[PDB]
Amino acid sequence: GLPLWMGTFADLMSLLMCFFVLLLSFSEMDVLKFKQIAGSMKFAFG
Amino acid sequence: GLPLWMGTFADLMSLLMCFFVLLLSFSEMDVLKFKQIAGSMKFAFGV
Amino acid sequence: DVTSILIVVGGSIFVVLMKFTMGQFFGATKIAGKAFMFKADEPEDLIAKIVEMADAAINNTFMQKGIDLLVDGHDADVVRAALKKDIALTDERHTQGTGVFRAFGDVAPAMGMIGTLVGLVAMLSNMDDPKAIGPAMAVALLTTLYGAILSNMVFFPIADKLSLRRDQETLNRRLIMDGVLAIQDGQNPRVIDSYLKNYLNEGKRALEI
Amino acid sequence: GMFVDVTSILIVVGGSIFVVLMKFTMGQFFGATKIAGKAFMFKADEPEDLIAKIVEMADAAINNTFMQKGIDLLVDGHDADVVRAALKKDIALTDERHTQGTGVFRAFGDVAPAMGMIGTLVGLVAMLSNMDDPKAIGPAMAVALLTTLYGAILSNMVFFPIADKLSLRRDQETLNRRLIMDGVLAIQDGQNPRVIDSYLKNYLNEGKRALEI
Amino acid sequence: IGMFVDVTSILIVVGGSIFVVLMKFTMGQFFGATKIAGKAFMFKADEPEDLIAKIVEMADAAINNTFMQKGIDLLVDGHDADVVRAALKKDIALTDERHTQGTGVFRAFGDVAPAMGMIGTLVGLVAMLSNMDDPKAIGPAMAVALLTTLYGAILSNMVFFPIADKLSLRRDQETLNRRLIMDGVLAIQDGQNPRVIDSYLKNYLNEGKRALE
Amino acid sequence: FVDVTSILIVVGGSIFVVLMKFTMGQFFGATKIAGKAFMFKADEPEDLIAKIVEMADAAINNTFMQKGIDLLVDGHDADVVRAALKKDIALTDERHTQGTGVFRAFGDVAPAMGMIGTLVGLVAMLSNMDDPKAIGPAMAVALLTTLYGAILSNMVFFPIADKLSLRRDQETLNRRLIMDGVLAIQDGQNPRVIDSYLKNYL
Amino acid sequence: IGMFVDVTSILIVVGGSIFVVLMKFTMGQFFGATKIAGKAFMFKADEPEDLIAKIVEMADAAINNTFMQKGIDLLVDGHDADVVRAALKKDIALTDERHTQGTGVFRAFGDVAPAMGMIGTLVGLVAMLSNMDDPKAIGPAMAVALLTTLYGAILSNMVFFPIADKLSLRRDQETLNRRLIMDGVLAIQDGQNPRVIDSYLKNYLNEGKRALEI
Ligand SMILES: N=C(NC(=O)c1nc(Cl)c(N)nc1N)Nc1ccccc1
Ligand code: NA
Ligand code: NA
Repeated sequence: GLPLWMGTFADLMSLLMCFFVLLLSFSEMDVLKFKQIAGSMKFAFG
Repeated sequence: GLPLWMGTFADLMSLLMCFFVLLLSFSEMDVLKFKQIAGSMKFAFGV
Repeated sequence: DVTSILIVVGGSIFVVLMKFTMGQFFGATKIAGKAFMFKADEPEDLIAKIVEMADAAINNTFMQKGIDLLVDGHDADVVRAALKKDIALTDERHTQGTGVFRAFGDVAPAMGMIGTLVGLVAMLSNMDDPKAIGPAMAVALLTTLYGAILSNMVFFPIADKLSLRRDQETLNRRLIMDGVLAIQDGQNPRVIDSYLKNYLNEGKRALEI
Repeated sequence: GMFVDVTSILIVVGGSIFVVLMKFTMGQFFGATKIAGKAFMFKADEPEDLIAKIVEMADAAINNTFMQKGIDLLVDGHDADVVRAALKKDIALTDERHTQGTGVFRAFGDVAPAMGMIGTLVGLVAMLSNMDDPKAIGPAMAVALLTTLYGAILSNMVFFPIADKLSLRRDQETLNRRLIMDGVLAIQDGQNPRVIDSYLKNYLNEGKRALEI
Repeated sequence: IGMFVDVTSILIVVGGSIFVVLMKFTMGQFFGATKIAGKAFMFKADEPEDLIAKIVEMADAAINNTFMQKGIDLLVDGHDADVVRAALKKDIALTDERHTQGTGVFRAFGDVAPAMGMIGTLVGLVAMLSNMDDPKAIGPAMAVALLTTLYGAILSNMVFFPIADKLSLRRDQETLNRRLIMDGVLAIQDGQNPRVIDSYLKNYLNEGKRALE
Repeated sequence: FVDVTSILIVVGGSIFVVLMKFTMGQFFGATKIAGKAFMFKADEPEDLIAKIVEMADAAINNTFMQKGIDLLVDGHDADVVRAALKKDIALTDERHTQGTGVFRAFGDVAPAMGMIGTLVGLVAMLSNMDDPKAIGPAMAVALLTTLYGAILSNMVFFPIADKLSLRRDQETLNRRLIMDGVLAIQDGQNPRVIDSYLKNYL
Repeated sequence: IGMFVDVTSILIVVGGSIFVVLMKFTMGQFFGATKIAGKAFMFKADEPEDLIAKIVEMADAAINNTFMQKGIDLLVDGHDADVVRAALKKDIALTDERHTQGTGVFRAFGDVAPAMGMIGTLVGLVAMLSNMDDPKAIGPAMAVALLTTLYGAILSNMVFFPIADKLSLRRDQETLNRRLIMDGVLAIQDGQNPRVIDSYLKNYLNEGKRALEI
């Protein structure tokens, strides 16, 4: 199987995932910065 | 041991965590929505 | 929602068909269905029928087959061979069905994650609105959830149920074989009832007493 | 308020119960519950006290079902083989019941973390979906976190340790029943108390009790 | 830039998997394992019904399959049953070991592929989190991380692990094939009744995964 | 960082679960054997072989060898000494496997309650979550529990389990050497052939 | 490059892995492992065919491999076959045990490297959240945590586990070379023909992991 620290790591990663969606739920994003982020990602992926 | 796919699960959770760190990298604080979140969390968590 | 379960089950089937043919896959589904919409026969009724036939000298298909085989005229070892072959065949079918649903359980979460990664690719490649980024992710992540549910709440439970049904049929058929042997050899009913009462109180049944 | 607590407990405990009921039967789950309750509220009789009662009975020729059954089958069954068969059957049966209660609670402890992970996936799904109603992400995040925490607590502080206590209690019951069977054999052949005590003295430190010495 | 990202992700995953496997396995081993995977995917194993038909045909007679050819040559060459049995059992063991080792190579690929995907996502996320100052860095970095993880998952689950599974299934099929060949050649050497050996070989048709009745 | 409540949570709860698993006397037994496998080096097998040769030439530092000599002095037969030595070796193997089980169990339970403690700290923080600037550091203290479990899981308990496994392997090896030396001594055979026989086992 | 390097992370990973390895291995065994790893990675192992070539060349007459030097030295010394066989078998067993121990040390390193990578990223996330006044600036702080994780992953997957696997491969090759040298030296000591041993010597050339090759 996989080592138990893999489960610890997945648990911690998902816990930070919950934390950061909580943090973003009360934060407002930039508009032009996000549009340019999206453009760079669209260029990068094809 | 652990499920063989747990490796890919930590991969996915780390990708999502870093994506959300990046989304925070240009996010801005809000006070009213913060208070709303805090109050609703207090009510759900039985306080 | 619907496309997510479609992706998980399609990927699971696709990857699993390289281990089990469509014939074996449909056989496994048929075994699971027959174990789920039907009820196993309680060994108490089987013991009652065995003692009734022993004192005398049936709906149950194994019972009818064994009684017919013994009234046709055949050596003890021949009936032993036939009964053992039938019991082992049912055991093998149940073990292979458990294997099919175990393989579906193993493959389902990995395909949920593959669907999630494909969804995230398709989302980051068409990022247009921040307020709609969330639910889009939610749809992609949704696939993963189904994998988990199909891993722990569908395929693995049917694997467990088929294992349990396998033990139930093995116990019932072992009682049937012992009762048929006692019928052929003309044993005293008391000793055979003692053996059946001893056998009914071993294994996972032991907690009920 | 109460909805998030009942939802988290529902996902975790209901999922565990559904999977285990697909694994075990309701009557067998109740039998395992009874075994765990008996193992957690009654202290297993100390083996030294058992040897004391054994030698007292040997010299003469309560408060223990097994030896009372032995002496009841002794006054009636004069042969030792009937008594040996019955006693070994009872010991094996009790070992089976304890092993299967261990199995039930190990199944509960195996499944519960899976339900916690499914719970945090559901919470992520719900609060990534809403992201715009503060009254909608609170319950969702609470459900995620509490399903994970209930999975962890029930797995590692209730069900797994109940399984380990049942395994320990199975070992202790096996030892006590084996000693009582040996004592019944000793009263069957009327062996001297001194030799049977010397034959049993190697049991006070056998297995786990070997760490203390 | 996108083509560079695709090349880099394929390179990380596939090159790392190849390099790590090459330390474990000789290059000849890797080439042979690829050849066996191709042979399993490219030729359909002869059905056991056809082999039972052929076996009964030379059973009442007293040609395509190579192992049939070897068995027939050994039976004509007047070599006793022990020598023929041991030699062809050695041949069966050789094919079993070959299929096992090819399964091992593809299992090793499927184990290392998500490890290299995680190395890739760690690299990509380190690059992105260091370079929040520009898109030209975080675009390709996130693309590298996500695509290297997705390629790890796909190559591990839909290519390498199922190739190992198909190889193991073909190993079981060929073991059944050659055990049928052994039984048939031995029955011919004994010269038993074609009907009895026909039924006894049909008995093997209810083995392993073919319980589809 | 350091934190008293967090290390208290990890250590106290690990001890609590292991106590439901192991008796507390067995806890001392495992800790004492870990200390003895760390701080008291087991003698070289060659030194024991040298002592065997010296004893054979004449007609002691280890307890096993000394007890074997004492058992052979009053002329106990081959079967009884073989049985006693085998029982002693199996007893030592059992004690070492019990200590390894204790420390392995600590290894599994330490990070489990690291996760338990950090989840408890996070639900406490979210239930008393007022200040934005403090959401960061508060959860930091919560992670402090997880980290401790990790350290105890990977740097203390698991390595001690593996050290105990190694010590047990070497102890059974040396005690097999000792039973062979005891048999050779009670045989009275020449040192050379018995030394060759024991060297064949290495 | 500058954004992929930090001295605290490499120090944590290497120090902790070395500590955990030293609680299960000694400094001497670790040094022996490192020497065997270097010797395997720098000096290639001779193809067996060259060994048979040299063996048959020196059989009818009756130098690069030191084991063959030891064999011929003992042959010249005049020792009886039993003692020569015993000494040579002892040397093979010693080399096999040393190679297995080197594999074990590097496997222990590869097992405990990512565990301490997770420990290091836990430390880094602790520091990042303890100095977190605004999620605006968390990029590099999270990056160094991921960096310790990546160091663990790379050292486990591409250094220690490949070294362990290469040492297993080198030990299989060593077993083959040593046993062929044994058979050749025995044939030389007996005094037989060069052709006769070549009939049975090539029967087991592809033994074990080479069985897939054919
Ligand atoms: N995602 C990866 N996956 C694996 O490491 C993995 N996967 C499989 Cl399937 C296996 N057999 N062995 C593995 N080591 N996890 C991870 C690696 C390195 C650091 C952190 C996390
Ligand atoms: Na969690
Ligand atoms: Na949290």
